[PDB]
Amino acid sequence: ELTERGKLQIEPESPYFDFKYAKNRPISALTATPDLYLRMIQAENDGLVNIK
Amino acid sequence: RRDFHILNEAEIFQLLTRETVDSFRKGMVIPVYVRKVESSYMSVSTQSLIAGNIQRQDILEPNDRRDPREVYSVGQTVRACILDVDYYNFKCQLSLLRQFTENQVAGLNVNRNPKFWDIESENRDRQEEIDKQREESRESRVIKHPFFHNMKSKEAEDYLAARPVGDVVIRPSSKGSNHITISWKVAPQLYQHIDVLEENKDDANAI
Amino acid sequence: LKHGTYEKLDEDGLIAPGVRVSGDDIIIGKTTPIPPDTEELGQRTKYHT
Amino acid sequence: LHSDDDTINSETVEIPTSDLRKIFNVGDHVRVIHGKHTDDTGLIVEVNGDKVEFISNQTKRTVIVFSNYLIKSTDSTVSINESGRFELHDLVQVNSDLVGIVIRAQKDSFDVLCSDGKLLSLPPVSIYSKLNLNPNQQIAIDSNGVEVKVGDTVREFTGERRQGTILHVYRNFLFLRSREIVENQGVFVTSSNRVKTI
Amino acid sequence: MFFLKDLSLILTLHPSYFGPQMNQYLREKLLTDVEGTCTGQFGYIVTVLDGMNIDVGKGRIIPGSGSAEFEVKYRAVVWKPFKGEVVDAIVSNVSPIGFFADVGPLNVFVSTRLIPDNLVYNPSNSPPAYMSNDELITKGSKVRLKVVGTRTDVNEIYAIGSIKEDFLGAI
Amino acid sequence: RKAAGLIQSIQRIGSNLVNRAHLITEQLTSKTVFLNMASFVYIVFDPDVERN
Amino acid sequence: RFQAYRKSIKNYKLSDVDYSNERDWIVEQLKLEKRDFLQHLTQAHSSVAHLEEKFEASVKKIVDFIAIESFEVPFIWNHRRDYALHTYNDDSNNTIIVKLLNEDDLWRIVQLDLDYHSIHDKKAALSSIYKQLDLDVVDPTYEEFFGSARTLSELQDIDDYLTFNYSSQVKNLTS
Amino acid sequence: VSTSTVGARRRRAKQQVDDEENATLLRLGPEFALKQYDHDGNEHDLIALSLSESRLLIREALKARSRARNGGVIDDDELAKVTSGAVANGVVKKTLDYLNTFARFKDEETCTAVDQLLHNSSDCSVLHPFEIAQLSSLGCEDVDEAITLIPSLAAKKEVNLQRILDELNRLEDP
Amino acid sequence: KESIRRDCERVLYFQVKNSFTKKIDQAPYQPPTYAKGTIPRVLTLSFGEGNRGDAVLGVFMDDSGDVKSQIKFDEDFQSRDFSDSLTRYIKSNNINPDIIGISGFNIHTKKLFDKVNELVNEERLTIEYDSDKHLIRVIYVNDETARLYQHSSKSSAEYPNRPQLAKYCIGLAKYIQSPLLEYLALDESMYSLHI
RNA sequence: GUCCUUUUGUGCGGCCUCG
Repeated sequence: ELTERGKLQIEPESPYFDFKYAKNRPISALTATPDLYLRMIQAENDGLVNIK
Repeated sequence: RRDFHILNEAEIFQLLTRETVDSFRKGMVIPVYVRKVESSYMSVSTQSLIAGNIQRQDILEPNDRRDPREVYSVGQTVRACILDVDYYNFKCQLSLLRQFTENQVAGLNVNRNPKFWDIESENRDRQEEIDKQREESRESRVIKHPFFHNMKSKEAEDYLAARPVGDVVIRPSSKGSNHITISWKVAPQLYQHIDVLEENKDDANAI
Repeated sequence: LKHGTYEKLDEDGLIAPGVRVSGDDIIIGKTTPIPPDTEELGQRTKYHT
Repeated sequence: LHSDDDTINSETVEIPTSDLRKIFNVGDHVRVIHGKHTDDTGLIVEVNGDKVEFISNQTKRTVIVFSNYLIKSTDSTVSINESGRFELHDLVQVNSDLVGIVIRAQKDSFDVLCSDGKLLSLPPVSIYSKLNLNPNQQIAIDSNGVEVKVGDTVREFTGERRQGTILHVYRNFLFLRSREIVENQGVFVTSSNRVKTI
Repeated sequence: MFFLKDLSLILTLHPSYFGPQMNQYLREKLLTDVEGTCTGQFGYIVTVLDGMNIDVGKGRIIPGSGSAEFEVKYRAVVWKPFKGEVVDAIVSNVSPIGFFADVGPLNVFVSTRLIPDNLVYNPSNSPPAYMSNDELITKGSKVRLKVVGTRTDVNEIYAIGSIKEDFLGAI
Repeated sequence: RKAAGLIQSIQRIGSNLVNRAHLITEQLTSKTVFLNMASFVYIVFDPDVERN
Repeated sequence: RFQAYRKSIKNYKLSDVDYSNERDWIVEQLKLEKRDFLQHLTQAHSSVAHLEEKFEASVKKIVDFIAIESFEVPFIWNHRRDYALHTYNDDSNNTIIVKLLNEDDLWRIVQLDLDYHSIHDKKAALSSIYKQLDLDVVDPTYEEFFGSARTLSELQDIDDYLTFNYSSQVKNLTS
Repeated sequence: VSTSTVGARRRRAKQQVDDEENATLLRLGPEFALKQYDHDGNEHDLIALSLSESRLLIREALKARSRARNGGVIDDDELAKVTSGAVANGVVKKTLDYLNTFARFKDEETCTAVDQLLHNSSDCSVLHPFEIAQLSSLGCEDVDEAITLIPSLAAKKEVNLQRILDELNRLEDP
Repeated sequence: KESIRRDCERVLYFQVKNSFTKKIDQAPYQPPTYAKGTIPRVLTLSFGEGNRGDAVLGVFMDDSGDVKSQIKFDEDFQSRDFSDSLTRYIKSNNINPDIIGISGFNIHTKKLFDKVNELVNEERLTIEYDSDKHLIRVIYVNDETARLYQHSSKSSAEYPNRPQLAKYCIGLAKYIQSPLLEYLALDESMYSLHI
């Protein structure tokens, strides 16, 4: 889910646009693409998104 | 150890241009510096010095009939869409048509699967972003005239109530800065508002 | 160099009699030597001396 | 002199410099006089007699320097001129496929803002090269189709709708300088498609 | 520590804004230029009291430039740390060199050399923490620290705390 | 750090290592360190020099 | 490099029971991480029985080398490769070599060796706390979820359980 | 940017030891001295504020501004979003979170009683306002703890510190 | 969340390790009719940025690692004079390259590469072991380590009287002669590369 | 493929010009 900062600053240019509105992504498949989940965490640390 | 690695076409292109074959391919849109303008072809230079080329069928719009020289000039920079890349000779072909330069926005293969992407929230957010791009600025109008008063319709009627029949007041109109409503007292507690359309206006506040 | 023109000079650096001259135009061409900079990094014919 | 007696504290004594040792209290801004860590400033943390330890301001790490090399300077005011190979706000090529703009400069390190927004701290030697792009290459085109050169002020319409003056151009990215964004001294990166010219 | 102070600002207005809404536009400009700023002399300005009824006076026309200069006086709530003061904090990040806490908008850094030795940093812990036998301090944990030094920047303030003394550490 | 100590020890003894066993007989290295490093450092053998 | 890795370890020399527990823990961790490789091994080499037992024995031998003999990964990979692979003769007398482990797996075994000592310290501290509690009768839940505990999260959960249910003894020893 | 009402301070030759900022020595500098001047030049005392008083004031001012901007028609997030400036929004959000997680007195009447107790008391008539703010903010429980945290209170031994702390704990909502 | 973070960090760590292993696992270029691992004799050329003013600088390194006969060409590289000078340089008895390496800063390097390759092919400049004869190879050289080498103070101390482009050519030749040692010489700077 | 450009002395002395 997106915070207000994420609601604004998540532009197509940004690397975080890949997972801006992601859902129903199983945990078992996360290890296949570590960069995706690391980018999600780094976006969370910026205060843009929240991983639920 | 393995044998000495010898660069291929993609590695040579990346070495000499610092643009990968992923970030520079078919369909992308880039700004190019025009260098030559001719009757049938146009020669441009990109940011990384890759020599481009555009043909007569890709310079002008189908409904256009003017000569290419009249339309563009040397030294001008324009947007163009890539139609082919020659990774060995460092040459590319481009098109300046509207159908290629502007419509192709979604250049990334984002997996918008309905079960894996929140389509409705994205649509609502995009609709709200368009509804915020529709925002505009507006301000009141000031007119200098002895019988002009910055009053509402009811305010003008109340102002004309204290005055006898035949006196005239002028107020701004609700239809826009190009319209003026003139209110005059027809009878006691009876007033007529007449809208006047302005033409050849020097300014919004001007008459 | 200066902002004026140099095309009116001859090979010997001097203008010839009978030529029209306007303000600032160069009529005597003279140069003085200068110890060259690090341009010996490679400037085939375009290193200033 | 300072002492518990008030009458002694109102006296001035002239003392030779050969019998004086500086007193460094914990939590004081001090600037290094001489050594490998010359012109480094920070706050004193530990005073182990002759050896003094302090958290630096530039490197932001603890540095151990002898007390003879310290002067109590409440402000750094360090000038980075005549150092490295990079002026402030230079567009530096970090590596083969990475580029950025120098945000802050230091004696033996630099702060670089990437095109995607990530900040890096690197030594000067690790930087691949400096991009000396030609003026014709340093031109971009806004969303309307109007040309925007360096020094042209533009203001966005998407996103946070910020505004700035163009500082550098790289591909489609515009490096803008702004007054109100104090977070990175006004330097924020946006694509040219996001801005409209004023 | 929070305080009430009487502050003043100089506001310059371009002649294109010389309209009836001049006072309100000056008020909003003052609010945007004062709310949230950080000045080393004063600390942090958080809010301005009576923000919609501030007197702006009469502006003076600058000779040779046309623009008017306004002197706006206002009362605002200001927060500024002091050397040798003990305040509460919340840990925001854990690192081998020390932990970073947040005291409102101010971020305070405490190095390991100002941390007691029994609070050994455990990077294997989830989340990583500086833990002892009876104490465990991690991200989001309440901590009471004493401000030792303050570093002033152009528009920023950097503070350094310590927890090596009594009645400090985990709370 | 061990590499620099080894280089200094070799330069003390004469900057030439005749045999692998001299890393133990000359006390240059300890037992386990030599056991690890013995087969990864080599001494070029010239048959014309060593007729025996 | 081993000294640099083990510089943070308070005490590296484990007892025999703790060492066997360490070997079992590393075997289980590798089994968890290399599930797809083990599935490929089982499917494509169905004719050979008990290959996973050979994998367990090989992993235990590598842990033995790294911990007791202190061999680094290149030395094991070059001069101890026979313990990292299994050979057999098929029905057609075909010599077949199966590579159970690679160099990256040796590095992962080094990493797990380094990782387990934090778990061991946490478990020792938890057991010491339980000893200072000095229950009259052993708590079946504590021993039940302490014997099977294999991550520090479960140890933290047991610590929370102990400090809650026996808070009075903790207060007496000492909110 | 903003300039204080105190000016002058020109060059001299003497140097004083009461110039460095120090909470323990109660040396708050010229701009935070015990004696201040308002816009009219009249005498004014330094106004310290505890977290309860500060929270009440910021909430009152923010809700007044929000009501005024909305044509005179409670949530911290919306109230923070009322203000302008992204950095300002972040700063006010951080202050709101800090005040909320350490609010000793969330009630106006409790804060009023605390202020009256800490002001009208005979012992507190000599107490510095910074000491009052520190006592009402830190929520100390012991005289020794208060002396260790606040070194200034050590020299003022004519204050009934223990009973005042117990009254503060009583007024504090558990 | 912490567990998945740790697992993904492990996977990314191993991916980066494998990528770096692919980067540094390169033997020196093997000259023909010689056993693998033999150090070749290298000649490297580069004009720099490719501008009008920029001249071509050459450096010849023998199989013993000693730089020999750095030269500067004082003519336009698109002319016949440059071709004659390069033909005289290569065919000199004191210089016997096994490979010719070329690298540069932009697309102008392609013209130099094509010019040198065409000259070598047309003049039939063969490897001089001083039987079967083989033409000298012309390749593009990856200059990941040369650009950091040319600014390093160690290189400046090693060659005080030489310009930066000469150090770039020496870095390219050293990279051809031993990629591993050239990566090692970067020290702390090798973590900033594109791995 | 080629096109591409930037700035000025000082200090005295003398003779003049308009009041």
